[PDB]
Amino acid sequence: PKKRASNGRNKKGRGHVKPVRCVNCSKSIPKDKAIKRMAIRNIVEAAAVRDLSEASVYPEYALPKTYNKLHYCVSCAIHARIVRVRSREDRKNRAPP
Amino acid sequence: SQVFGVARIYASFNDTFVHVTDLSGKETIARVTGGMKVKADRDESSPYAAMLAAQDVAAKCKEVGITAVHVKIRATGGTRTKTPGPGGQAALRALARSGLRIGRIEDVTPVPSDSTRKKGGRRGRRL
Amino acid sequence: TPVTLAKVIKVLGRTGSRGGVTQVRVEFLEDTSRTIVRNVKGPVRENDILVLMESEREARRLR
Amino acid sequence: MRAKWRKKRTRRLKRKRRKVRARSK
Amino acid sequence: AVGKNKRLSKGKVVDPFTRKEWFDIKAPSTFENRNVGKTLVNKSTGLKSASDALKGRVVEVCLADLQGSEDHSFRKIKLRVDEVQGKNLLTNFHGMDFTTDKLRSMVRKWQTLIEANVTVKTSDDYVLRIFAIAFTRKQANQVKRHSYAQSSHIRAIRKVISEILTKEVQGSTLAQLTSKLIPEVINKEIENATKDIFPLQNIHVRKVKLLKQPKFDVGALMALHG
RNA sequence: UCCUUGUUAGCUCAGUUGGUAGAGCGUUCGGCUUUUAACCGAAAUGUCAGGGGUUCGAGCCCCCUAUGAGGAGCCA
RNA sequence: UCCUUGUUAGCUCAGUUGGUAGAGCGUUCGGCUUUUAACCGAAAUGUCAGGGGUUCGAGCCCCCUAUGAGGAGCCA
RNA sequence: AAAAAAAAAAA
RNA sequence: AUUUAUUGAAGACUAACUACUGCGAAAGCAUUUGCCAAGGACGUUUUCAUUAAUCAAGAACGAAAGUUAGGGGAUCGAAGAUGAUCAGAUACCGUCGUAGUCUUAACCAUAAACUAUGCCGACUAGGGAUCGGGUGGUGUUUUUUUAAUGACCCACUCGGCACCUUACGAGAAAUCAAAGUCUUUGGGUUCUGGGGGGAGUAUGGUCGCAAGGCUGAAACUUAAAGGAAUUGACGGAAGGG
Repeated sequence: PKKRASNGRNKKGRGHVKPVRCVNCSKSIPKDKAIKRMAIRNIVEAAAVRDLSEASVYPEYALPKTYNKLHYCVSCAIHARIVRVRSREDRKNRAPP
Repeated sequence: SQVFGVARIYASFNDTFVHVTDLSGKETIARVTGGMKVKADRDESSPYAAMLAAQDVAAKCKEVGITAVHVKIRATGGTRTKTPGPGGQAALRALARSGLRIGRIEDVTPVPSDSTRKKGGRRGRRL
Repeated sequence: TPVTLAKVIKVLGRTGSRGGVTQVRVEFLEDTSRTIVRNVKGPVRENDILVLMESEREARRLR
Repeated sequence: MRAKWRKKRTRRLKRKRRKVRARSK
Repeated sequence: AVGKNKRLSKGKVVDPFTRKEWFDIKAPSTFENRNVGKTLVNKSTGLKSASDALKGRVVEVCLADLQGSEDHSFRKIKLRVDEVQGKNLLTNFHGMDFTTDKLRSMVRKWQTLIEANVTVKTSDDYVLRIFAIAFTRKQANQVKRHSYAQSSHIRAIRKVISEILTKEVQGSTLAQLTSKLIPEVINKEIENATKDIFPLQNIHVRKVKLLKQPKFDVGALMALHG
């Protein structure tokens, strides 16, 4: 039976969404059902940033960052220890932590 | 006072190319890889191997006379993962500990404007 | 045949499927203010000392 | 078994029967 | 991996960094600094004439590394080599561009993006692609969380931007234009031109790419380099 | 009938006169598993088709028998 | 017959006159996974194709044969 | 994120 | 070789902005710019005046794959060839790769073509947010302090995509603001179903180049198939110990 009023996704009034590809298994999936996350990270790490700034000319430079938006599918996500599973009531819950 | 090169790191799963050039990029120096530092075919991309590569290119840049480098880190890009492999940061830390001076780190990963098509089929790299 | 010393200052926890391994952060004795994360095989305490045949390496953080 | 495959099988069979009846006619 | 190779060669040492030599590079006069670096070629033999292999080059360096200030810190610049005279070889402008991190940071969601591009010539017969960009900004006193646009404002904004860049360029030659860029006055012009339409933060312009060059004009290159 | 070729562990097959000759599968034994498979360890097995001879010594070298297969059987 | 190329552990390959010679495989054992390993540590391994000659010293340099590969050509 | 097939039926 | 740099060609795609957002009858539709014609909603003290609702038969459009003929043919890639894995593996993984993917001119006419909820209309509980339009406000800001606009705030309203909470009601329940206003059984209307299998099979028709579609049974066989939820057991499912 029906497990989700949204049925998996965020489609109410389109019909078609021109999908994208899950990056971990190259798998086609719509952009409204995809899991989207975003990974913004310092380029190096909080550990070696000290070595960088110590061996760096141009003091106090920036420590720039790398930004990438990540589309995983359901299977790859649940394998990668993300949205894993929830009971019925908290399955209805929609906000992040 | 400073003699600057360009580091050209490419950190991919399965490998890590570390090679350095003059500012123009035509005259190049010290290209070395994790497979050139170890013999597994699995640890090609590993941080220890990348670190060894970095130590070697540092030795070569110091034997030439170069003292510093602007850094251009890169992943496979295009249609593939767009996220760097594990060895990039390790190589960077390795050479910065080795003794060179650093500048202008940038991620130059080739990114498309909705590229052609990705390999594996719509149902995936099933495993 | 050069080695390096380090002082165990901060024990984090165990790692490994069989839990016979530890993750610790240690302070370099010479060239101090350097704090590096490492694995250990056997029993260990805080304030301890380790002998690294290689310094420029850290293990996966598990946390 | 799966309906997709029962249907595919059946289609191949219909095709074959069509052509042998074509032999007769 | 080391000893994995089967055949190095199908059919079956000389240190060249002794054969090489270094080169100081001179930016134009539309810059606070000139001495950008050092560059490698082989000894200019009787057959090779290293000057040409040195001539057909391009290099990327940051506007902060040119002007001293860390405000123009993203802002790469591509400089073309065009002339040599005794180990202090010259350069001319080949292009500007942004950094990945800066562009990505500009790009957030729940704010409409605007992009434009023009493919215009100059007074001195260059041809350029100037890309412009903008982002809707959430006014103060604003509550509704996304601040999107109405797409007629976008068409109009892009019209404004295009005609502005054309008007400036047609009259700005190349270096006049570069010194128009460095102080980032075009951004001020654009926000003043569009404030009566829509707020528009983050109007740092975007890259600019030479498509067609005129003839050499060593005269102009010499007028640049003192 | 002629010409050419083959015969070896239960089955398919390998070999330079110098070992009561060798593989894989099979068979048997022990283990793993609740059990069988798979998997892991191990074993034993041939009158080299038969009959002569050369040699100190024949699976091999030569010669007949049986069997097998390939080819030949044509011009009117 | 002329020229070139090769004869190397069980297979295949590398080698400078300052070495009964180094490689992966095969297998002898030991790690290693619950183990099936992919994997890692130590051994044995090549009358260095055969016989002559030069050298304080020959897989190695000179002569010859045999062997295999390629191309040239061929008055009994 | 090597591998891991089968178990008569009846109640 | 890989990798780096500078260029050119090719063809596809249109990232990030891109979301419980928009349009379109559905399929479906995303770079810019322009041309063509269309459309909804809103506003209206404009006009017509019941012209309307749903509809057999009959028509248009109709993802992908597919078919025909031309162009193109960069990626990826049914088939196929190959390297592994495995007891086997012409399957999963890997490397190649014709067709196809793309486009023009024609066909096909299906789909988990799904909101698995036919359309038109009325009424019935709360709450806030959002898109388009409209109204009011000495509201805030921008200009030329000022104006007018524009963008934001507040209130209201029409029309949309939806949504949160409760159940008075409904329902087998899951769940539902319709799936309510139905044993207190009737607003109008089209289509469809009558245990499961055989069977969307056979035959006959008709449409189609074909593939196939649309229509569409019987014999025979069976007492249970099935739906929603409960408690357990199990998991090469997660979390904790």
